Amino acid sequence: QPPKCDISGKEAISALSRAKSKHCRQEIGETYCRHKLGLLMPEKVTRFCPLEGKANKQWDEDSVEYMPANPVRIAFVLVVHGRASRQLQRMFKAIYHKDHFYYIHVDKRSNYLHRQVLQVSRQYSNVRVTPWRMATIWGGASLLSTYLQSMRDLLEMTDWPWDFFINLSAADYPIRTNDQLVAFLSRYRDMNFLKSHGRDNARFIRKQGLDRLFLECDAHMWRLGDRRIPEGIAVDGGSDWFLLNRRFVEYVTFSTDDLVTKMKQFYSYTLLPAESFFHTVLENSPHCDTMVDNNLRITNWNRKLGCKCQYKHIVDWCGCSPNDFKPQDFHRFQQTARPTFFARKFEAVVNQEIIGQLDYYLYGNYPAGTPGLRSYWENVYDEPDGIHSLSDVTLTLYHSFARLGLRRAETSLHTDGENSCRYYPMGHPASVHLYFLADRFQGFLIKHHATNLAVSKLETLETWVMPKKVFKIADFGRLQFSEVGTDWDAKERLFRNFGGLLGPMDEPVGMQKWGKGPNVTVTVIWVDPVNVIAATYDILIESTAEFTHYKPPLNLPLRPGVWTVKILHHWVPVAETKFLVAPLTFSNRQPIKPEEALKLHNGPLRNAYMEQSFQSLNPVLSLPINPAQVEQARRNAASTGTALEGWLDSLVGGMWTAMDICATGPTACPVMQTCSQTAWSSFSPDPKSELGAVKPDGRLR
Amino acid sequence: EEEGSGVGQ
Ligand code: NA
Repeated sequence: QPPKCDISGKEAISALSRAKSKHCRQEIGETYCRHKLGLLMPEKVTRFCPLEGKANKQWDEDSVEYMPANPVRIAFVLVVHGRASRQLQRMFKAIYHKDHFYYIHVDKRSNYLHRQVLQVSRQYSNVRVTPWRMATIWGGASLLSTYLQSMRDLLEMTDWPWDFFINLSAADYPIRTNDQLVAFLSRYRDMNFLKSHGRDNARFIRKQGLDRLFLECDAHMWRLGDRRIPEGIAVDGGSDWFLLNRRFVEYVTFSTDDLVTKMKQFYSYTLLPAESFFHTVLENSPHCDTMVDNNLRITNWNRKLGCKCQYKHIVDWCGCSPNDFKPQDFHRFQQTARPTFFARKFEAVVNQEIIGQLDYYLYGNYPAGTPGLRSYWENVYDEPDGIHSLSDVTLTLYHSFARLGLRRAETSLHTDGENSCRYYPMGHPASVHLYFLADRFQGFLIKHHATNLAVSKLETLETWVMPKKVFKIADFGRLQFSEVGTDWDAKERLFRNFGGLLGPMDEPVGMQKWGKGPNVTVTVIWVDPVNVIAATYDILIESTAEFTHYKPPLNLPLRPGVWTVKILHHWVPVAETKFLVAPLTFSNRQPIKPEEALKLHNGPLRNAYMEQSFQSLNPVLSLPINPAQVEQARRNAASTGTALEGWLDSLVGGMWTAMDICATGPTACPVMQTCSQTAWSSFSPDPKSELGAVKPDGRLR
Repeated sequence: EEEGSGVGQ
């Protein structure tokens, strides 16, 4: 239906055209028209602070050693998302104490992580989970709504007498012991710890978009136009990681004065609200004289890598994110310039070594013979979330990995009688894990059900599959590695699609890693499974470059099979690598039909991958096109059912290896080990991430 | 040098 007022703002028209839901277009128009009439935003606000400006109230590392007589009790608020439940359990182990409190909010989109957090809250009386769950997108207004609601919840928990409020994510980690944290805060229990930009405040406003009106809907932040900064108050901001004492949280929650009321309205339509809301309120409130310009955090900003506007599809704005710590950063945690107790970010799938160094440095080594200290397991599919949360690609390949494990069990037993290790697959995978060892990706772990055919009984197994090496070097050049994948993370310089799983409708990206040396120009060539040359281009490697990548515009679908990517230097071979474009056995999670398989597995719809042709280079690169295998690719493109499964399993076996397979419960295969007794299974002991009973000192670590 | 996460439009 038509809007309540003429909508002419260029920004609002752009958002109305991109929004999908009807509810979202309506809410956009309603917000715009309200602001047009001046009924949405405040224009002047009262300032209650007596000071004419800001206060900002000698760091001696030996002051955190005394024992408090009246130690503070802390309420930790954990805002978490993703799949890294074992890392979160490790950090929870490091910060836990029986006298503190823990209130955990799990992103609405992360049900696997939520089910794991629930098991934690059930074990301990001082651990609770938020019953409400928002989709806290990056920069979304909902993050402030999350904090403010948890503050109200926590203030109403009579049985939890807490003195400080600390917020942490699944990527934070302490850099000092709990004893020192309590000693420090017990000395300054009337202070509030927040860090400001300290530079030009007008530039801070513009780059944060504070003078712009935003609306959060459909998990997106829509920019709707301009707005005025309210008069009569000082606007400030910086980090959205802080420590606030109960006195001030009580004021922000229950105050009805002009300042708190109007600031809650203003910041309901603000981008990155938690980065300036608490600063602004504090500095203009009666508590202005309690502010310390230090958030007690070390944040690993590296704006040469972390500001690629990577959230352009989530928010109508460009921003930055902090980098992940590496082992060479350990010395930074030992600075004595200012007091610091936490740091971010840490990601175990990126680098776990620094996590282990930090945790042993704070609370010591685990006893000798402790297993799994250098390993990491991360669940990437859990049965309760349903096969429709997977894609046709991952569903196809996870199925193939399970069959590759069953064939290993059969061939592992050497006998001339009945083979008691022959299995028949049943149903869909029950879970999948990534598996790392010493910060090296080891492959996938698939748990699946199968019938042992000798005894005719159903068994639960887990298979470990590892990808075969495909990078090969052919004169000391600068090239160190080359790879093909999708979902390239520019900040961390790696593919988030860890397995390199690809289907016919994927758009692969080529990456090259280089070492130091003078600048050079090289040639890249893409070759399909029947020697069709899909693309060629030259790229300049500058003397300062370390990684290069590019995504060639390839017409879809890609011909299934094993592709090759070559790197030449003036026709001199340099290196090559391979990747798999797998045919799919599923369409909308159902077995693919012939008419569907035909259109998907027979190559590009335009008869070629690009407008420009490279048929001239086939004889030059010794890549002739065998007329026979071209036709056998047609025949393959028409197959379904058993024939298609044989084609797929043939390709997967050529690029992956079933390393081992174990049973979770009783088994009839005489040569299969119990998963709990292996070193690689997600069922094996992992004490660094396991949580048990509380010890006499009130600790878990 | 925690100067906020926003860059610009
Ligand atoms: Na509990």
